[PDB]
Amino acid sequence: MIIGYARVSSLDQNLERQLENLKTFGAEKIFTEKQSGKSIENRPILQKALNFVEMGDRFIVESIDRLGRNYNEVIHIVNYLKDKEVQLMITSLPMMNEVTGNPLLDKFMKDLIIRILAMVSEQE
Amino acid sequence: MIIGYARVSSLDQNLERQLENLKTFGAEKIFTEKGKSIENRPILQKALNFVEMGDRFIVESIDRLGRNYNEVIHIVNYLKDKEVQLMITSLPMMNEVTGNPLLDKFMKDLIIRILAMVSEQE
Amino acid sequence: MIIGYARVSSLDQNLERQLENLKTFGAEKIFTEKGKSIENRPILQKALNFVEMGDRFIVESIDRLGRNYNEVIHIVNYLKDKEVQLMITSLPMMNEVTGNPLLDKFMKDLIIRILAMVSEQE
Amino acid sequence: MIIGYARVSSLDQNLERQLENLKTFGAEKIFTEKQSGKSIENRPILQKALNFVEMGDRFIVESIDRLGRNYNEVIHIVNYLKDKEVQLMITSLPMMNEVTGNPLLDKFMKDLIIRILAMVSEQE
Repeated sequence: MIIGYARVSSLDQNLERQLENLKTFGAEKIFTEKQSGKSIENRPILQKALNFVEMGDRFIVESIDRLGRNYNEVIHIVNYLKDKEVQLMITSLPMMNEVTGNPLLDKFMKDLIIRILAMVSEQE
Repeated sequence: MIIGYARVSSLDQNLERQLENLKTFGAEKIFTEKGKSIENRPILQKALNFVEMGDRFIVESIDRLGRNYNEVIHIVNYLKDKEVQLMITSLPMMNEVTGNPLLDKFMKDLIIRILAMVSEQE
Repeated sequence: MIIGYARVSSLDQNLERQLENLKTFGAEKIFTEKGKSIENRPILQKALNFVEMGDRFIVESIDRLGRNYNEVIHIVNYLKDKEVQLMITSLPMMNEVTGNPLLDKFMKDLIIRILAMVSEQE
Repeated sequence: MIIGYARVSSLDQNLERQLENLKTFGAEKIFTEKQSGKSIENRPILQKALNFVEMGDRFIVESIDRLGRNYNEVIHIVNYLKDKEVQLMITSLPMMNEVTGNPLLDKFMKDLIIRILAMVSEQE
């Protein structure tokens, strides 16, 4: 199935938009959490979302920065979903998971994209 | 329209495939030439003067277009200024990898520049 | 010689640090200005006309130089054509990351272009 | 200590140069192997080198392509040495492991560099 994860530091942030995007992109359930993306230890809801998703499911977020603002922890999460065979989609990067007969590059794209964004998120 | 470009420095290369891959994606014309520089490649210059706004310049791979990081970037810049959409047959969909127009441009620049440094050091 | 550049669009920013970080690395002069475009930034233009071959144009970060992917790349191109070594105080050693002159150039282009797309979308 | 690994498909390749570079860069022992970099399963010498190196040691190669021509297997090896706390150096990229007060980027550099090169090696 399709699980989404939404995070905002404050309520003044457009949380409705985020939830609508996740829904629009097929979110069945959305684990919503009001917390900073600096660390995962203080984000039990994320731990629930990651534990709930299972082989075959889809885990969606609007952006990497929503998943976290910690390069190390973010990359750790991206590999967790791979190993668990859960597909990570980013609604702002809808075609990132699309196939183009070059498994090498495609995989290499994600690795680059995700690592760039995971860093950016942390530096900000 | 759609325009292609092919190159083979020597006498022993599968030039037929190169011409057939361009035709596959819809190459209407092909400026075939027989990549260390552009000064000694007029067939390329002709292919660049032909293409105008709205057209699509295509190669099989960036190494065909040239084996010089400096020159290969200068030409991709040329095609852009001229509003000619560059496409690689071996790397289709390079335009929109994610959907975000911001990263699409960035990656396009990135992959091209990877391919260019490879084309040179080889 | 060594030349710096600083910018602050508004009235509430730690402009002192920005001027002190440039001085730290050896900024002899600083063209301070008060980044959505360059047409409305002459102090930058003056900093670019001053720098000549052999000089070193420095900023604190690429976002200072401008918040436009298109324009930020055009200026780094300008500095290169003019043989002016661009350096970022917050990212020193960006020049030689590995030692291989081939990757150094590639990465330089890469990090800059990452920083540029960030400076814009922010 | 400093262990090096040298590989060549054929003897017509300048193996002496490779060995001299490894030595010059401090190679104490050099596991030399005459084999393709397409796979590791058919490279028992590499398996010996990787098993021999231990926490604190250094594992050096002239280039990534020497380590392999398989993006997946290469990345698998780079993480193996990390987890084992063995420092991977590339004599053609001597300053790649150098420190520059930006642990974020530095790590992000390697991830990019290594992933670029690992791909290039495979595609060639």
